[PDB]
Amino acid sequence: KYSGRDSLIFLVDASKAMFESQSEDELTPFDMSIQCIQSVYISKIISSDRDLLAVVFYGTEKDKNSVNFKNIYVLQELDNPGAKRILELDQFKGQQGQKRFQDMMGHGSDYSLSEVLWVCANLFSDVQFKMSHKRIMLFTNEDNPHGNDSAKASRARTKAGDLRDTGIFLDLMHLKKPGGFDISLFYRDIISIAEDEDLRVHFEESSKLEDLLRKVRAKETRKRALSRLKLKLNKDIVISVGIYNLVQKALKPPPIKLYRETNEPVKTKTRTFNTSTGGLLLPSDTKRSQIYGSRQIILEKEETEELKRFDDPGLMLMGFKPLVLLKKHHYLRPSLFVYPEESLVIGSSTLFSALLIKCLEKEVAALCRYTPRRNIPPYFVALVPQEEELDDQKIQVTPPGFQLVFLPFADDKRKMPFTEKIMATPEQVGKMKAIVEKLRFTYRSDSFENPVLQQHFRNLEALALDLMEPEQAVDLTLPKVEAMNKRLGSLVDEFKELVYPPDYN
Amino acid sequence: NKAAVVLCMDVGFTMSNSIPGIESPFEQAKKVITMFVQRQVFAENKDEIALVLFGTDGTDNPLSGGDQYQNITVHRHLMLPDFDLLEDIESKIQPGSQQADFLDALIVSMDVIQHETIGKKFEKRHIEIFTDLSSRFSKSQLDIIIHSLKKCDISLQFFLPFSLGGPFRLGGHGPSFPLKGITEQQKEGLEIVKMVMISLEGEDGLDEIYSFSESLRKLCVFKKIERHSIHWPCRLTIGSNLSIRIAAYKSILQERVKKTWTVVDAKTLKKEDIQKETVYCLNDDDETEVLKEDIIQGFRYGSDIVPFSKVDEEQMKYKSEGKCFSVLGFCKSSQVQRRFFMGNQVLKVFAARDDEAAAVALSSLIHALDDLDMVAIVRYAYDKRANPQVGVAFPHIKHNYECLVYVQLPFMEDLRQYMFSSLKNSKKYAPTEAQLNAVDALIDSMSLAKKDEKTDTLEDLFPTTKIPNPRFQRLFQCLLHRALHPREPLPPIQQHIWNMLNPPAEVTTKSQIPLSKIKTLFPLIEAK
Amino acid sequence: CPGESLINPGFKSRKPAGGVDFD
DNA sequence: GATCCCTCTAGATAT
DNA sequence: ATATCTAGAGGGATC
Repeated sequence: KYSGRDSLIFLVDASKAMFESQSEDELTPFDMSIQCIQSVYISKIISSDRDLLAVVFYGTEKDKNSVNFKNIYVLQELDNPGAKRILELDQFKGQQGQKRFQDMMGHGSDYSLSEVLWVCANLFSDVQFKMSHKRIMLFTNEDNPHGNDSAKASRARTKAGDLRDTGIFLDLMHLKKPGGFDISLFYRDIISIAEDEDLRVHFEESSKLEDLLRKVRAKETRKRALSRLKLKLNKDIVISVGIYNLVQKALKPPPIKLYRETNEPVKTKTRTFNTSTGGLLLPSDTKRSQIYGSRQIILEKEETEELKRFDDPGLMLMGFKPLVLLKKHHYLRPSLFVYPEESLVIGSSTLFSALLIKCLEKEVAALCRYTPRRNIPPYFVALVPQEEELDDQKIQVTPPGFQLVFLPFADDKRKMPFTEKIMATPEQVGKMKAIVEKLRFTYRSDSFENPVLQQHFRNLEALALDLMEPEQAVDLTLPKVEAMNKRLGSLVDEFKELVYPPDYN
Repeated sequence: NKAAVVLCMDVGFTMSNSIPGIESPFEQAKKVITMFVQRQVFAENKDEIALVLFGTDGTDNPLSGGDQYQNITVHRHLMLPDFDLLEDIESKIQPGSQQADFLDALIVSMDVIQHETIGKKFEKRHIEIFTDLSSRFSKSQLDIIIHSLKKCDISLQFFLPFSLGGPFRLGGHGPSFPLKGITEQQKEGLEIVKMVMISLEGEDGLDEIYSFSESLRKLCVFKKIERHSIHWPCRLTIGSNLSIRIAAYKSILQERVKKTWTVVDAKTLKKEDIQKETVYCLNDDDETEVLKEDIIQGFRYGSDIVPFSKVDEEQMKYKSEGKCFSVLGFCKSSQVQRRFFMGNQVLKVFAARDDEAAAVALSSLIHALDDLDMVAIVRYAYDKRANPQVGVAFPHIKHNYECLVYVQLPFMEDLRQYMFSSLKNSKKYAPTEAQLNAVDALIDSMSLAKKDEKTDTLEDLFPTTKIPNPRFQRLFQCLLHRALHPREPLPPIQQHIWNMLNPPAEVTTKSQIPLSKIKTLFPLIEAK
Repeated sequence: CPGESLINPGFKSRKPAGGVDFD
C-alpha cells in the first residue's frame, strides 16, 4: 500500500561472546552492530523519517518490556527515528561505551529465543499504524543459541514459524565468529529468506553489513501516480494509464517557522479584508483585473479559469511518428512515465502491451495531446516505447512502458543571432580528438551527487547531533584539474599552438 | 530593439469573392492581421505598427497627387498599436469595390515607413503584404522598388490565399485552395512576387511567401520583428591550461504569460481596497498571535526540530567559486539517455562574438566529438549564487552553423527507485497474434510521416513544433472580446485553433477500419 | 526481489556515486 | 477530510 | 539587469 509504513526492529544479542574480540584493530561485534544501527538511523532520518525503528537487547540481566519476560530489554519502541535516540545509542558506541552498556544493563545471562520473538511481536502489534513491512534484523554471533537445550530451541522454531505465518520477516546479520558462523545449524528453519543462498560457514562477518554502513543520503519518495488519466484512441477505445515521475529535481526541505522561545511549530493563516471596515473579503465579492496601458479588463475568477479550458483531462492519440523525427535538442521539461492501470478500465494492460510491442518493432512513437488536469491548456507529447532492461543481476534498470516527452511549441524556441561558420582543419580536429580520447570516462546516471543537498544534510546532522565540526561533503562535480593535467601533458600546448595565435588569451 | 511594421492589406472587391465551403480571403487576412495586432498589443511590445489598405473606394495617401496611386488609403499611421486599432480591424474596415496594383501599395507603404520614422529610432523596418494577386498591375517601377528596399534595409513578407507549394479547413494541416484555381493574372502576380523575393534576399526568399491558413498556425508574422535573446559569456575549460571563450544562448525555454491577474474589489474595480496579510498562530489551542520578530526559522530532523537561523544557514551554505563552464570528461553518446534530461531550458553554446581563434577551437572540439561519437559532461554554474549543475554538451552541426547543446543531467538524488511489474513476462496480459496484427494495422494507418519517393527523406505530416501555443491566442481573443464588448460571455474557441490542433483529415479517415478492429478485438470494460 | 535495498524495502539500493574515473 | 507532492503563479532579490 | 532562487495558494491520490 501507499500509506503503509516500514517497521524495523534491531535484535542485538548481549551475550559475553559478543563483547570479545579476535584483534585489537578489529572492532568487537557489539559496537560494530551499534554502528550498523546508527548508520541505519541516520539514513532513515535523511530518507524515510516516516518509518518506525526499534532496538531490543536480549541476554541482559535487567528486564524491560510490556510482558515482564526476563533478560529482555526494549531500549526503544516502534517510533519515528530522531536525534535523541541516536545520541542515546551513541552512549554505548565504541570503547567505554561497551563498559557503560555492561554497567547499566547486565550481560551474559541465559535467554530464550521464543520469548524474544514474543516481545518483538508484541512490539509490532502494540503500535496502531498501518505498515507494509514488519522486519527484524537479528544481530548475533552464535550459531546455536540453544544448542544444549532442546525444548527452548523447539519452542523458538515454533514461534518463528508463527511469526512467519502472521507476516514478520526475520533477517540474520551474523557478526564475526572465530570458528565460523556455520549458518544452517539452527537458524536455517527460522530466517524468513527462501533459503540460505550460501551454505558455507562464513568465517567473515561482512555479509551485508557493508550495505548498512554505506550511507547514501536521498529522500526516497514513495511511488504514487501523478495523474490517473485516460488514453483515448479516437473517442471509444479508452484505456486507463498512470503517469509517474521517474526523475524529479530533489529540493532542499523548506524551512519551518517556530516560536522564538518554546521552539514549537507555528501555523500560518492568510486573510484578506477591505481596508474600510476590516470585514473579510469572501471569494465572491472580488474580481480579476488587467490594465493594458489605459484600458482595464475585468474578469471573474470563473472566466479566468474557463479561458484556459481546451480539453478534458487525458491523452488524445493524434498519431504515430517515427523516432527519427524527434530531435534530441528539442527538450522542454523533464519527461514522465506512462504505465497501464487495470483498476479503472479492465483490459487496458493487454492493449497497452500490444501498443508497446508494435511501437518497439516499428521504432515509432505515439504523438498525443496531453492535458494533465482540468482547466489546463494542452501540450503535444510523444509516448516513446521503453522496453524493460535488466542488467547482469536481473534487476529492473529500466521499467517497461512509455516515456512521455514534452514537445516544445513554436514560441518555446528562441531565434538566435547569425554566426559565420568557421570550420577547422583536419590537423586541429585530430589533435582535439587525441585530447578527447585522453579524457574518456564511463558515465552512469547515478554518478554525481548534489553538493548543495549533501552539504545541507551534513549541516543538519551536525546541528542535531551536536557534532564538534560538520563533515565536508566531497564535491564530485569539481573537475580533477591535476589529474587531467597529468593525463594530457603536452597535448594542450600543441593544440594551443595549432589553434590560438601567439598573441591571444 | 524597437521595430516599425507596416501591414499592407488588400480590400478590393476581388478579395471578397468566396468559393462555397472555403472562407473568403478577406476574412482570412482579417484573422491573420487580428492575430498579429493582438499579440503585439497584449504583449505590450514597443513596436510601432502602421496599416495601409489598398483597393478601397476612397483615396487618402501622401502620394495621392491626382490620377495616381488611387484607391489606396493609409488607415493607420506609424504609432503604438492600441485597442482602437483592433476595433477598426474587427468591425470598422469593410471590403471595397475598386482595385489597385499591389506595387503601388508597396510604394505607399515605403513612403509611410520612410517619412514617418525620422527622429524616432527603429532597429528594423518590416512590411507585410496580404493580397490575392487577382488584380492587374504594371511592372514599371519594379527596379526602383527593389533598389529602395535594398538601400533602406526593409524586409518583406507576402501572404496569399493559396500555399506556394478533402474539405478545406482554415488553419489546418493539409491541402489548401486548389493549385488549379490560380488564374493567369494570379500566376503573373505570383511570378513577379517570386522574382522580387529572389532579388531581395535570395533563394531563401521563397520561404517568405506564406498562406493565410498556414500563417494562422505559425509564428511567421513575428519572425522578422522578434528580439533575440541575450548571450551568457563564460569560458569552456578543459583542465587548468585550455580555455575557450564561449557565449551561450537559450534555445528552448517555455514561454509563459507575462502579465499577472490583479485582484480588485468587485464594487470599485480598484486594488488598493484589497490587501493580503498573514497571521502567525501557534498550533496549540486558543490560537495566540505571534509577531514576525518573535519567529525564528527552524528545520525538521526526523521526529525532532532544530533551530537553524538564516544567518547560520548563510554562513553554513555551500559556497561556490562562481560562474563556471568546465568539462569533467567525455563519454560515449549512447551512455547519455534522452530520458534523463533535467532542467527547464536548453542552452546552445557558440564561441565568443567575432572571435576567430575561439571559433576555430570550438569547431575543433565539436568535430572531434562528432567524429568519435562522444559527448562532453560539463559542470555549469550560471552565477556566483547559482546552484551548480552537471549536464551534457553534445555537438550540433548544421549546414550554416555549429554549436554545443547543453541540457542538464540529473543528480543521484533526482533519480526515483520504484520498480514496475514486467509486461512481456506476464502470462495474463499477453496479446494474441490477431490482436498484434490489428495493432500493427492501426499503427500503419495512423502514420504521421510520409516516406517520400525518389529520395530518402521523411516528410512530417504533423509538425507540432511549428504550432504556436494555443493558450496565448485564446487568452488574447478573450481579452479583446471583453475589452470591446464588456457585457457578453467569453466567445467559443475559434475553429482554426481546433483545426491546427488536430491531425490531418487523411490520418483520421485512413484509421476508421483499424480502429473498429481494435474496438472489436480488445474488450475494455470500465470497472464499477 | 533482486537488487532491493535493505534500508528501504520496495526500492532499489543506491550505489555510491564515484564521480569521474578516467580509463 | 488530511497530508504530501507537484506544477503553477506570484514575488523578492543578488550578480 | 534579466534570471535564479526562493517563497506561497491548488488539484488529485490515498486513505
